[PDB]
Amino acid sequence: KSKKILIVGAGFSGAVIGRQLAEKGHQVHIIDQRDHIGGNSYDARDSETNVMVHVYGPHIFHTDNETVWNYINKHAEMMPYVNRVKATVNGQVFSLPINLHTINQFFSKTCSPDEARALIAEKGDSTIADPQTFEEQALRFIGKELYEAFFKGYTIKQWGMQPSELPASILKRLPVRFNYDDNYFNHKFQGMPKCGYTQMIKSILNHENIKVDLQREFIVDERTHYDHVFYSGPLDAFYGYQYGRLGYRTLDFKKFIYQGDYQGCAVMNYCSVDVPYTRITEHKYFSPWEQHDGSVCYKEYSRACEENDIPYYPIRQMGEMALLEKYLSLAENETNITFVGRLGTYRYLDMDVTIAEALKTAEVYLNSLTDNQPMPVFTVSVG
Amino acid sequence: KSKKILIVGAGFSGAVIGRQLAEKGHQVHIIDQRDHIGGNSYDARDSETNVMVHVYGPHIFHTDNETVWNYINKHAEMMPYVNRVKATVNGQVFSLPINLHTINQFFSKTCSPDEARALIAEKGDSTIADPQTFEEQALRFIGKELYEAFFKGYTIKQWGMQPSELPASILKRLPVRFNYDDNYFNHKFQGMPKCGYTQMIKSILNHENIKVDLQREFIVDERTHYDHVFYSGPLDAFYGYQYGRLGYRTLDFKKFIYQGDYQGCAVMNYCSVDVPYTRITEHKYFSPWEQHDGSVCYKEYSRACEENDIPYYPIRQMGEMALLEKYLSLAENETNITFVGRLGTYRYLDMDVTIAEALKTAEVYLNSLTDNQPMPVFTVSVG
Ligand SMILES: Cc1cc2nc3c(=O)[nH]c(=O)nc-3n(C[C@H](O)[C@H](O)[C@H](O)COP(=O)(O)OP(=O)(O)OC[C@H]3O[C@@H](n4cnc5c(N)ncnc54)[C@H](O)[C@@H]3O)c2cc1C
Ligand SMILES: Cc1cc2nc3c(=O)[nH]c(=O)nc-3n(C[C@H](O)[C@H](O)[C@H](O)COP(=O)(O)OP(=O)(O)OC[C@H]3O[C@@H](n4cnc5c(N)ncnc54)[C@H](O)[C@@H]3O)c2cc1C
Ligand SMILES: O=c1ccn([C@@H]2O[C@H](COP(=O)(O)OP(=O)(O)O[C@H]3O[C@H](CO)[C@@H](O)[C@H](O)[C@H]3O)[C@@H](O)[C@H]2O)c(=O)[nH]1
Ligand SMILES: O=c1ccn([C@@H]2O[C@H](COP(=O)(O)O)[C@@H](O)[C@H]2O)c(=O)[nH]1
Repeated sequence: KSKKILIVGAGFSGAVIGRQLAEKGHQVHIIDQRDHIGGNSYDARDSETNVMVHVYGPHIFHTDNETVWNYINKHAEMMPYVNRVKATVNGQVFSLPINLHTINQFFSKTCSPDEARALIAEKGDSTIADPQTFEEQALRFIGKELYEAFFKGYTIKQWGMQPSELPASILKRLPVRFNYDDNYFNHKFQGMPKCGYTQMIKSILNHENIKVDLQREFIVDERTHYDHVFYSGPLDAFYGYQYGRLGYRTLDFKKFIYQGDYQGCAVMNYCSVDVPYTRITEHKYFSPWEQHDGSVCYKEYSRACEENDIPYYPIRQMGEMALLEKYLSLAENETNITFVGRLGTYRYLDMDVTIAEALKTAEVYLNSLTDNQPMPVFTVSVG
Repeated sequence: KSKKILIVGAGFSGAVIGRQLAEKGHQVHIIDQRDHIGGNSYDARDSETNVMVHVYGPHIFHTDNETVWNYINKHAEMMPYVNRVKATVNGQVFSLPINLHTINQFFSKTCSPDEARALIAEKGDSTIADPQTFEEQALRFIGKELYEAFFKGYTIKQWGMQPSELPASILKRLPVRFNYDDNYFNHKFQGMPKCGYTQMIKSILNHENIKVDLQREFIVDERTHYDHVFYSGPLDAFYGYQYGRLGYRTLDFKKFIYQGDYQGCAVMNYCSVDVPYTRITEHKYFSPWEQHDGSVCYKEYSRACEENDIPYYPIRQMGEMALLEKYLSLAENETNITFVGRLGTYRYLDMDVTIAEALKTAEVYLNSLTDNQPMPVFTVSVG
């Protein structure tokens, strides 16, 4: 028996769930308030340069979950690509994340791995036993100079607060790699969709039982035309923000076009507070199998997220976490609806994780129909 | 009709020719003077640490030839591997090949790509119309400072000649990059066999029609027994070294074991002429997908190849080329033999070129059989 399903959101959560159920004969109506599919994964070609631009910022696919990998490889050709971030600070260019080259270069040393462990352990401020603040967990770990060169200015720009004002919980691990691997990611699978995420998600969306409507807001009154609703909009918004708006950072992108090769890599972080942007991305560097004479770039600014802005990074400190609980209690008393996604559950989720969660959510729903059981409102842990 | 074929050597040359013909029902006899297959591509595991060691030097597969790439993929699982060489000189660690990071670290700048073109154009001497020596190539494009830091000392050790005495082509090959790409090789296909080259070659050898006798020197009187001989041993040796030995450089690999990560990367170049070894290689890093606690490393020394040393790099100057001619003129007066490979033809050949050439030579013999025409001594250019 074919169910009627409303899915709010045409990003990965909406699409993957939609496709899983379309394949099992359900009638899937997917809507999105924006004027294009893809959610925050959307890319598109700038007309003047033909560069495939990541519209909502750099989106690097990476995963250790082969099921997910095989799954996207059904909808795109993945090109190999490894993210290699550079950072400009103190009149030098370094590689990130902090590795043996960063350390040698920064200190003008010629350390082996072990020698560099020793060198970092001397630099570490153990003149403080129970580090409380982010400022003091870094200072314990990597010492004043590195903390001040690579962390303090960046954190302030990205989070809008002094690392003294932030908790030690943020930095669980000593942020140094004691080898020369400068790949940003450790995952088994990494790459970039040859024709981009918009095409990949378009492919996922291509089934007879899926209808997409764009420029289309969710309205609660619609709920009753459907057997089930998957909502990948913001949890707070669903409830009229009745208890207040969940905290995010937002990003502004200042686009410019450079005629040539503007910086020579995909992402150049700027660690200094006195540089008002957080980083510059040169988008053509994400498609290295293509060549373009004209380059699209983005200066990236981080701000507090306000009512008219797109939300990016969830803040998830004590106030925001207490606020989320109140919305959770509302959600748990709900009936033909499941909340999913970065926005529906107030978490930061990579693409690969989002896809894994969407496949599972579909699976649970499908099993709910056959076993005659209630569909849960959340398919992952949310507390 | 099933021809009886003798092949001298079980490296790539021998293996691939053997396998192409076995598959055409020929009875192929492959001898090698060593007690194992693989030629200088041979890798094996160290007892103590279990690190897979590249016995005759680290061997990285790289090709723009899709056919060859497909070919070896029939016989091994190729893991992607990108070679990122570091270099120690002047109390610092740098990345090679020369790129934007190298230029910015060496001269203490934060240039954009265009600013780096300008900086290096002012350092080079565009008054040199046509660089003929290694030194001239370097002075023309990279300038005195980069030349002397990274190339002069290293080149003096590798070749045992002043760079004014060496051909420009040696340097001509290497990327001077004005972006942050530090991939040592341009080639589209680049990787390492998951199970190593010995297994890969084993598999090429593993046909019903192929018998392999190890610890077995070639003897001239065997020729009579076969319809054709493929010889991948040294050409001068085939002729009793009757005119002198072809000029080579040899390498001494000095092994040591470290409990930990010794340098943190596969290859560390030592560019100073006052450091005696040319490089240190840490072999576990060639298998990034494996984990090992102990590490096998090699300090690597270059010196003139003598009588009992293994030949690695052919010198190929006017003298060695005169000498080669003498051996060429004897080889041309042979009837049922084709000399192949780096040793058989006195050329430096990368694995992929070796294999393409083997593929071709096997093709040329099969073509010649059908058209009852004589099989030549060389299927490739050498005079
Ligand atoms: C700055 C940034 C960088 C990132 N970089 C990476 C990366 O490099 N690699 C990686 O793997 N992941 C990255 N991510 C995460 C990635 O963006 C997410 O995993 C992905 O967006 C999740 O897709 P989703 O569909 O669940 O949510 P979304 O993409 O956010 O889609 C939600 C959709 O629902 C729509 N919607 C919301 N409310 C309504 C409504 N009420 N009515 C109708 N439609 C509505 C929105 O228009 C939106 O399209 C990054 C995230 C951010 C913020
Ligand atoms: C230091 C070094 C590093 C290299 N690194 C790379 C690299 O990174 N990537 C790459 O693509 N290529 C590399 N190469 C080249 C690579 O080693 C060759 O492509 C490959 O070895 C060619 O194989 P072959 O079968 O033609 O010759 P070989 O591998 O030399 O095989 C010849 C075989 O013939 C046997 N033999 C010789 N004479 C006799 C005889 N009289 N009787 C019986 N047996 C005999 C030998 O025992 C040997 O096993 C490197 C080469 C060197 C020297
Ligand atoms: O730091 C360097 C590196 C290279 N060169 C010069 O450039 C030439 C060519 O260099 P390269 O591309 O490294 O070829 P080789 O050094 O001859 O080959 C070795 O080094 C390569 C880089 O890791 C490996 O792929 C090969 O297997 C190994 O034989 C050298 O002979 C040198 O004269 C330098 O002067 N300094
Ligand atoms: O090189 C670095 C690494 C991390 N961080 C800060 O640490 C936070 C989380 O650390 P991690 O555990 O995600 O690396 C990031 O948001 C950022 O504020 C930096 O400023 N510089």
